[PDB]
Amino acid sequence: NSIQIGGLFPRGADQEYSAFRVGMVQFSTSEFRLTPHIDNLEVANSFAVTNAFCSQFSRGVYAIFGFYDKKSVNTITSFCGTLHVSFITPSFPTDGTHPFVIQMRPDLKGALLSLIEYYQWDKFAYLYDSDRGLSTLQAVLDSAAEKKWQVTAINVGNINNDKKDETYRSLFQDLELKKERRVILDCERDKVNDIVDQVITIGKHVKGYHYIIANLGFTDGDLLKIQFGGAEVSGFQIVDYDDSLVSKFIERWSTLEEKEYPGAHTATIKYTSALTYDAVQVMTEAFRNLRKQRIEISRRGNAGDCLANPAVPWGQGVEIERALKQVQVEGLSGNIKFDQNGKRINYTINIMELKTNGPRKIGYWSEVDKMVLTEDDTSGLEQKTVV
Amino acid sequence: TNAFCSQFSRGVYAIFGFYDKKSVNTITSFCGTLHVSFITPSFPTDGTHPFVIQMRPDLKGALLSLIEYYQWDKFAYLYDSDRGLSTLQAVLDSAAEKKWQVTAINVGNINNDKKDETYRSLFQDLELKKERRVILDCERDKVND
Amino acid sequence: IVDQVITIGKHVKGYHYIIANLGFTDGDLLKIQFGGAEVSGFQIVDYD
Ligand SMILES: *[C@H]1O[C@H](CO)[C@@H](O[C@@H]2O[C@H](CO)[C@@H](O[C@@H]3O[C@H](CO)[C@@H](O)[C@H](O[C@@H]4O[C@H](CO)[C@@H](O)[C@H](O)[C@@H]4O)[C@@H]3O)[C@H](O)[C@H]2NC(C)=O)[C@H](O)[C@H]1NC(C)=O
Repeated sequence: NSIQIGGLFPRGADQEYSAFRVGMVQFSTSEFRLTPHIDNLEVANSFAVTNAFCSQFSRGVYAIFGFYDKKSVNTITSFCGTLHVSFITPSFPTDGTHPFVIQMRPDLKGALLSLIEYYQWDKFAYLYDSDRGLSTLQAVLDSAAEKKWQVTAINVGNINNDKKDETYRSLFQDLELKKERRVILDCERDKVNDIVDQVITIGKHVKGYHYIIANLGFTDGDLLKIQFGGAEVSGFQIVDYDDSLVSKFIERWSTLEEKEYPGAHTATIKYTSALTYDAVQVMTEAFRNLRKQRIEISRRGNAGDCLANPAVPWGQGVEIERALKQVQVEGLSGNIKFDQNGKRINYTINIMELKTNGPRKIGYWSEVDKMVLTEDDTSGLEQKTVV
Repeated sequence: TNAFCSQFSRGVYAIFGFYDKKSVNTITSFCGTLHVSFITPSFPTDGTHPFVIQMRPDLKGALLSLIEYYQWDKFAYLYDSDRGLSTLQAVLDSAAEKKWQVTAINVGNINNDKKDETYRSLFQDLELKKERRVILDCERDKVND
Repeated sequence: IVDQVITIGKHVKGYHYIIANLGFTDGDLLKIQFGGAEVSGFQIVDYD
């Protein structure tokens, strides 16, 4: 049983693609074996993806695992609603309800909004780039009106890397305009550090300031450079390094030859890569549950050119979508379950604040129970009471 | 994509058409690659894309100054999903500059079954903050609705 | 010491350091140059 799958990896996602292979051998079987035809492409270019899709499609493919961008996502979701090809991605959740998509990434919109109510914030600023959709911004915008908050929403993405020294001082002249001491960082991990390094140098990281890192990869980036500053830094985790399942992974993964599996030698792993390694598991457990049900999926003939006019949807596509979406496996990203639209459901998200001795978990956000804390601390009001 | 390659294989010299917020990333990509020349009256691109002739003049600056004109400081901004969130993010970045208090509410996703109810649900919630200053920014059809 | 200072936040408006040598611009200064704090030193090689 030789199964052909198409791979869409952006330029230099080395840890993801490395984890992609260590999953191939982890979930390797003697029943069948996934034969991946991989395409290295610039994700941003819609033309590049389109021709790579047409390369994969005419070659005959059962499923595609890839990454998209806010520029490309409406090329992938448009060609996957037509040619019924299943798409697995660790990228941001789709803006709406697109079919034949398996978003390995849990919607973060739900967690962040329930976090702000915990700190009892009322006035803050929002920093974001559109790279992971304007969905998360319209979330804090809509919720702002309901219980009256005050949010300074600033687009941070469109700054070139030739003149950026005076676009950050200018930025934080508008953020002293209302004594802004509470800032949300909903950005790419790179833009997070570019912001932080700049914030370090204008010294807005002492006691009084409070940051929220709105991505599923908190301990992914650098945090030591804001470890002794004093300011409060909050973020989200999803790759629990205390869970024994990932702990075994961490034992092996941190000890691989670094030349073989690039940027994988650490005792830590990015959430995008920890989704890819969990994405392989779901694709494997789906193609076992297709032969277990004895249902056949073998492509009758070639698919032909993808621009086929009129286009023919090969029937077994709607079954592969079904099988994929009904899989329930346990991986790095905790629990993996989907619904009729590919959205991750019944998932754990960790809330992690920064402290002196390191990062620390005060609790978790549930998709059903909202923000629920963890009992491991002593009472703070518990001082010396005088008789 | 099909309609483009259809015209491209026909070897036309310049394409005239439209697009949506979703499709524009396809049009622009195939033009900056195949050197295809495109002309459109739909909303201006989100940057500097080559081989594109936007007949629609940049609307942003005109709107921004009109608020600056009327000496507003606290207004409501209903918005549609259509012509991008360009003329919204503009007034939401300038919010801090000239001291504004912007209430932005999405309206481009109302169902036509309860259209008359949701439109009366919004405004009877806008007498909460009693905001009597509203900018619309919509497809002319959604305006009269 | 400078590197250590930046990390702990003792280089904002409210602090003042005096670099006691003949080569102020000889070292690195850009890592606190925007910090708001005032830093003084001494130059012995006038580039002008
Ligand atoms: C939504 O997501 C929930 C969180 O992942 C998920 O939760 C769990 O439910 C399953 C089964 O109900 C739990 O699995 C078990 O753990 C117990 C205790 O360690 C084991 O004994 C058990 O072994 C079972 O043993 C049976 C013996 O006859 C055997 O027949 C069964 O097949 C099975 O092997 C399971 O290993 C899991 O731990 C739960 N997670 C939690 C809360 O920690 C929900 O299922 C999911 N909701 C739905 C309805 O989709």
